[PDB]
Amino acid sequence: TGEFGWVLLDEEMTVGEYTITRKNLIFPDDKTICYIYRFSRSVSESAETYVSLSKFQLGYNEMDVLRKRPNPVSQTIEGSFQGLSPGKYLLKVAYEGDVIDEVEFLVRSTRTPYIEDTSSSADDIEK
Ligand code: NA
Ligand code: NA
Repeated sequence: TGEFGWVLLDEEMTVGEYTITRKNLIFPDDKTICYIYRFSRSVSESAETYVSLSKFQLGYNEMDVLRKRPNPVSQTIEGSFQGLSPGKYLLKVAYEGDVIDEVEFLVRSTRTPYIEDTSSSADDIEK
């Protein structure tokens, strides 16, 4: 299994700067969300690699896909998302035709914290 890592950037990069995790990802809407993906196997710079991002509405809907060129030494791809609207997102990684990994994250308006155990999309703060 591969690994996702993240760093938040103020508009106003090295592998060690990223925080490696795929759980409880909650990002603000005023920082650029930068990710790295480290493949569990070795990869070729010429192999067809894509990411897609989907936004949750009535279930996830694909926003678009983007061709990525792997770094074959670090075995990574990297990207970033500027200006996503608040919501729930699904990032998928495809290699040579197959989806090989995916991860969810939330984007929230910078106003009132998200309580991990009690928050829901249908409460006064999130809605
Ligand atoms: Na749908
Ligand atoms: Na982008």
